[PDB]
Amino acid sequence: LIEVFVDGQSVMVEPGTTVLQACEKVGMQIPRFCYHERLSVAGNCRMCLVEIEKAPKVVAACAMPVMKGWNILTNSEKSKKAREGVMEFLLANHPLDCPICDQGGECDLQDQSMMFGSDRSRFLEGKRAVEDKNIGPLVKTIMTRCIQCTRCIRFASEIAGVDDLGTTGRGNDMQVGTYIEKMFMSELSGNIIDICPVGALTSKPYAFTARPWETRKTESIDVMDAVGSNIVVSTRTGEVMRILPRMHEDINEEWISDKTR
Amino acid sequence: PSGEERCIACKLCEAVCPAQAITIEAEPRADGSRRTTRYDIDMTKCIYCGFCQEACPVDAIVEGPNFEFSTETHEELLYNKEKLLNNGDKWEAEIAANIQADYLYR
Amino acid sequence: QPVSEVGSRVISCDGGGGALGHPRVYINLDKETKTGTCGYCGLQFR
Amino acid sequence: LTYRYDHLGDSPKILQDIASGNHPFSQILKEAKKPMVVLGSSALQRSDGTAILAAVSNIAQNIRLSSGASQVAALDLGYKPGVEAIRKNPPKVLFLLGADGGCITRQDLPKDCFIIYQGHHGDVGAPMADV
Amino acid sequence: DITTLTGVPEEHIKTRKVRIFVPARNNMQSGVNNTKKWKMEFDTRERWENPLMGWSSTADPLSNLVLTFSTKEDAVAFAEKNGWSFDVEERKVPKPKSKSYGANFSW
Amino acid sequence: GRHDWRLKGAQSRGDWYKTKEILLKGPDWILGEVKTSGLRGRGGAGFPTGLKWSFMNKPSDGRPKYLVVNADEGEPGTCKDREIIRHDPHKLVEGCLVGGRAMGARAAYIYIRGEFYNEASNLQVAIREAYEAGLIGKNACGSGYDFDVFVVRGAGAYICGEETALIESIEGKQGKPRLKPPFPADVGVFGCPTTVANVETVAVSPTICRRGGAWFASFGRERNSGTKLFNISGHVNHPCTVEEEMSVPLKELIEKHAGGVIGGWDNLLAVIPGGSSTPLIPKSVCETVLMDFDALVQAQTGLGTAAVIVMDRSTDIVKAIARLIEFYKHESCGQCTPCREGVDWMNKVMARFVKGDARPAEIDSLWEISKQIEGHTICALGDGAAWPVQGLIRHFRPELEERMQQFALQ
Amino acid sequence: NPDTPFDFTPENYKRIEAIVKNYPEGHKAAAVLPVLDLAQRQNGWLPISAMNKVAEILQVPPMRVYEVATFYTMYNRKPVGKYHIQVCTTTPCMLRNSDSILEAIQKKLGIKVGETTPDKLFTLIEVECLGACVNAPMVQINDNYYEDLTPKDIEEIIDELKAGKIPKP
Amino acid sequence: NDVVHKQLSAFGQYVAEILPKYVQQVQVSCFNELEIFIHPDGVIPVLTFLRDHTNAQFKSLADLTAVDVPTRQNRFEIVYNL
Ligand SMILES: Cc1cc2nc3c(=O)[nH]c(=O)nc-3n(C[C@H](O)[C@H](O)[C@H](O)COP(=O)(O)O)c2cc1C
Ligand code: SF4
Ligand code: SF4
Ligand code: SF4
Ligand code: SF4
Ligand code: SF4
Ligand code: FES
Ligand code: FES
Repeated sequence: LIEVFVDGQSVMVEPGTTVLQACEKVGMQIPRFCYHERLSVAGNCRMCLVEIEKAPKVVAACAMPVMKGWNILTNSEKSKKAREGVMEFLLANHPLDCPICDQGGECDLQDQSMMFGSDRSRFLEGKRAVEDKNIGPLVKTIMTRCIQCTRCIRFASEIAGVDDLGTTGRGNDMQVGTYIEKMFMSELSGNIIDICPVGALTSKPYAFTARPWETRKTESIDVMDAVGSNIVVSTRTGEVMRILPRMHEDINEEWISDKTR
Repeated sequence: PSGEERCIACKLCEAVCPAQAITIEAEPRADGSRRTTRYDIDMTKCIYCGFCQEACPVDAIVEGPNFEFSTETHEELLYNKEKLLNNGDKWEAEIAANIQADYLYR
Repeated sequence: QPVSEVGSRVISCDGGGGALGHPRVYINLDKETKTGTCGYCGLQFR
Repeated sequence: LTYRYDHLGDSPKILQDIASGNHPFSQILKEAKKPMVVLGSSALQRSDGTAILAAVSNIAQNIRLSSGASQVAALDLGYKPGVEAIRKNPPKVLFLLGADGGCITRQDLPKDCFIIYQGHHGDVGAPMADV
Repeated sequence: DITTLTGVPEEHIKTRKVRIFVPARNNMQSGVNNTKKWKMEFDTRERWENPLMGWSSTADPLSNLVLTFSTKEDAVAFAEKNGWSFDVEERKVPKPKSKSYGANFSW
Repeated sequence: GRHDWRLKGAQSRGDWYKTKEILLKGPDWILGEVKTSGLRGRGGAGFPTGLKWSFMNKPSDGRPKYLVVNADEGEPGTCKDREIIRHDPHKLVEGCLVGGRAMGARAAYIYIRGEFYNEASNLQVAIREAYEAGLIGKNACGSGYDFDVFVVRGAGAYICGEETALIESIEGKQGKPRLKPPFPADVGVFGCPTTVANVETVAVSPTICRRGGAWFASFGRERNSGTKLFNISGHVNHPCTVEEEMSVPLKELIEKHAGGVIGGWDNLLAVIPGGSSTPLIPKSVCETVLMDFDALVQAQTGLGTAAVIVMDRSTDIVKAIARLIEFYKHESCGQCTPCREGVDWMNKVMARFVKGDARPAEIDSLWEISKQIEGHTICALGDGAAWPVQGLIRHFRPELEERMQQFALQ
Repeated sequence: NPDTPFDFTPENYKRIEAIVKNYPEGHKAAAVLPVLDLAQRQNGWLPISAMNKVAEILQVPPMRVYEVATFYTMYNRKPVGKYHIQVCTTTPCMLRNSDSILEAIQKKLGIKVGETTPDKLFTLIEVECLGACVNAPMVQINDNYYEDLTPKDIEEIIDELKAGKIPKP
Repeated sequence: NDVVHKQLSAFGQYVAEILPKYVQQVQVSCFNELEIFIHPDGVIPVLTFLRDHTNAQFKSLADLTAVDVPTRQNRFEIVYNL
């Protein structure tokens, strides 16, 4: 198993395995979106760019496997300029919806905007915005807040197994919404409400009802099934608000059913 | 001016008040627009710091110019949503005047 | 209120005025089958 | 099911046949490493549940020779039969939740309409239960 | 044992339990920071509703209390010093997983 | 090679001749004949081609090995392959056989733009004749080695011009190029190893296998070995395709092959080698630079695959660059974010520039924002959109600024 | 195009098998792109039912098919005219004054850009680099490059389009 | 300022050598605040000298803070400004 240097210290990392996984092994955490373990790697959303100890240009952290005593300066300034570089692009069109978007309490995009993104705006034109695509009793698609981490399709084709939804179009105007009005019902349709990076897809039944910093987050297990998956029930004081899966290797692993949700 | 209410239950007025006087419980409009069901506040705990005045993105709640409303009974202090709206009705030209005279400094 | 309509496409609704209304948002009009209700303002468009 | 998989036939047929290695499928079951046979709870009823269990168990025996809620808890503490088949009509039934099995029949009720109902919904079991 | 020293009423060193654990990641988040470091949440008790205004009026002295830690043994020993009933739970770090962009292109 | 696209015309090029001899059942020497030839990528890559092809030499591993010519007409200013395919399919075919042998490759798919319908057809005819003569398939024109050509059509996607994107286009997946490090050299179509080459490289390879590869090495600068086709366009007397020595100065090839510049004006002005490559100011453009790509690297510029955009001052440069960026914005799939949104961004600004409505300070940020894309997008199209603008800011600033104030009077 | 109706001619099944042969046996999905062209070659247009039909043929989910249908430009969800004009718009033709061309045709039909003629026989579309860059202003109408254009010349060729014959001149 | 960081550093070394029966470490917070540690038994003797001249004429407690921390073998953590 190859030796590899996280910024300074040596680490006897497992053979191959992505640079991302290396720094994950040292515990330092690279900024991320499209990547997700228990899903699949993809090259879009290059927010994970990191600088090689010597090679002039940065490479996606979840792409290249580590090898041969590499050193990698996560905190290197060029890396930081890269990340600001990307973040300004992501924020170049995501609509000013923070107060109303139901994802507002903990959307990963916010925190990534805080930790890394340059604070001044310097876009000065017109955001694109797009019509909604109705999808079922559950999920409240809004799009526009969409950032094309394809993620959800990689969820559908690779776990729900349904491939009804998918990407469409090229350049801007490309949309992760499924073409054709047809409703997408599936038994793992609920978990995407968890998986969706932003507020582009959030649960209608729970919508508007509460805000994340509020609710207490009890840990327990499901009863709708004897499968016994671990969960984080969330209550806004004396009353249950919303359920979320709690990851556990033997059972649910970060997922949950849907009838239970 | 349309006559529609401004508040949209981003609920961070609850989230920034140090006395936490505010309590909010939003539920969806039949139209599907976000709205409060029981916005409420209690002057018994409010410290008139004006953080709410700063916090609102849609500039809904406003710390009004009126300064006198001393009252007989404690239960009256604990304003309901409807009460706040009525205060917003009573003073609106006045408040809009202050904000008109002030916002540039914000 | 009457539904405002513009022959163009995308439009921006600030809720009336600059810095006294809701955050500027652009309401798309991809579907003529429905009105473009504003997120905060509540004003329909087409 | 979402993925490609072989489809078989009928219970005693394909089951006992592969159990007796009549099925070609029994062969691939033979060469297979750590074979997994999964039998659903639904099968356990179906008029003669025990027969189905016996057939599947035989397949388990064959593989080895060749080599190379409210349910599992009670059986962790032996509350079998578990089935209501003991009856023999027994007066004063005590529902923990008759919302499920109260849909079945109230045959003991003319003998004894009384039914304590310890549920948490007015569904099914409550209306047909005293106390 | 320091039960006499703390002014805490006997009821709440007795008829309730601490519940040590390392908190789970909010799953909506992709972040990992808040996950680490033991904390010492207590069990929930009753919380009804105010007859007026509908507020969640509450009786229990110490529901909101919570405490970070660096090590589990330190936590258990901590509650032991307090003479506390406890429910220690395992740290549940995810198993490392293989990943490959090219395995997507086997055939 | 312009005359008679049928095998009768290949006879003017001498057909196959000793090609059966070239098939000594081992690349190797011809591979060395390529490596020694000093040929580099005609796709604008410039990579050592023999080295590039040597990567597949590894003992099979049992998965069938393929080849895919990158035939496309997407880049602006570039009409090199048109008259070629319209008038010399056969040498291309012979190159497919020789180089396919060089991989030992089982087959040779060739993607085309779907716009090239009629000559994709005529190509299909000449290839049919290649089957008719026994030139291909079993045995294949002697030497006994099997090989199997095919020619896929396209459908209006310039992104397919990128190689991995084209491979991904083949399986029915959208033209969305794979993330590195897997390679067609590693995993190409389906799952099998493959490779890609410009039409120039593959068509000219058998000629390297006949006439000396060192003879190829003789021309141009040694690091700019051989010759290349040179389209000439823009404000030029006789726009045309002209293969030529690499080392040739531009004013030379224009004022000779192209019928010359329309005046001494454009000599003072920018003229773009290719498209994605940046325009260069000097009255001493060619007077400095040599068309061989390294000399343009001295000029901080790529060859642009030798397409040439002459640009007189009768036309404002800004309108041209803006329309160019529009050409990018319509096309880049957009799967990687910085491209997807940054290109559109640049278009949005360039609009203000042609309007001249923009405040001057913006241009720096633009030049700054370009830096953000300049290395980051997963494939080169974002970079290719990125560079020319940086060159324009590098150069014609006063035009911009003065356009701005003159608008500012209004 | 309300999810109905569509079906292939037998000769088309012949052709699509003849080209489906062109791909390795393990993965028939590769056949997707050419097949659509044939449908495009048939209908002259792409009703959703046709997409569902091809999807059913190759067993591939309809959605991937839609991805392909949308991602590319050559496909046409909207009906085209009997002569789908499409014309260079990239700079080198602009340097060669493509503007006078497009303005000439627009002056003719009175069509503005992508709108069909009411007669529904012509459909103007400005087009990104056709890759025939060497040559002067250019146009193609359904796979037929025309070159060395002069604004009167194109008009003459619309006339000849009404004459029912064209070269590639 | 580098200067103050220097002087405090050297002075920390200075006391570190003068009386090292108990100075566990003399960390300098980078924004110019020296702060030595003490074994709990050692409180009086150190502080005593801390008034006593050498340079340590640090008269007047500013405060006697008592930071708490649930972990650690001993939780309460007393602090003396001077
Ligand atoms: C017609 C054509 C169009 C191309 N278009 C692009 C493109 O849009 N983006 C890109 O990154 N590369 C493009 N390339 C280059 C390819 O990505 C690939 O690297 C090249 O064609 C192979 O170079 P070689 O022939 O020198 O080996 C194009 C190549 C050709 C021949
Ligand atoms: S969720 Fe989408 S909208 Fe709401 S804040 Fe985070 S990013 Fe802005
Ligand atoms: S769907 Fe969820 S994941 Fe796919 S793009 Fe829209 S937001 Fe990102
Ligand atoms: S800010 Fe004003 S408006 Fe937005 S939620 Fe808090 S109170 Fe309602
Ligand atoms: S008044 Fe001052 S304190 Fe009371 S709520 Fe509004 S902001 Fe918070
Ligand atoms: S990099 Fe930008 S341009 Fe090149 S392919 Fe990926 S998205 Fe299209
Ligand atoms: S996860 Fe590395 S590119 Fe988005
Ligand atoms: S330049 Fe416009 S088509 Fe070739």
